[PDB]
Amino acid sequence: VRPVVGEIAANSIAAEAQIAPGTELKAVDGIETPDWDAVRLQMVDKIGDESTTITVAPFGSDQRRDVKLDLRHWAFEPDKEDPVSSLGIRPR
Ligand code: NI
Repeated sequence: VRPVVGEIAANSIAAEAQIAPGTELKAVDGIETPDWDAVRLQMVDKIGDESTTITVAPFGSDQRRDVKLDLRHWAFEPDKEDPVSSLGIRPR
C-alpha cells in the first residue's frame, strides 16, 4: 500500500530533489501520506506554491530525510493529469 517510488524521470522535480527509486514518501509538509492518493491529494493543495517539503524513507534505510521540491517550474492539468507523474515519479 505505501507510496514507494519505482522510477524517477531524469531532470524532473523529483530527480532534482534526489529522490531515488525504492524511496517511500512518508509526508508532504508534515501531513502523513499513507498511500499514493494521499500524496496526490497533498500535492494538489500545493498549486500556486513555490515549494513543498517531502519527508522520505530511502530504500531499506531507517533514516528519514526532508527534501525540498522546487515547484516554480511545475505545471499539470489537475482534471487530466496525475500530479505524481508531473513531479517525475512512477509509482512502484
Ligand atoms: Ni498556497
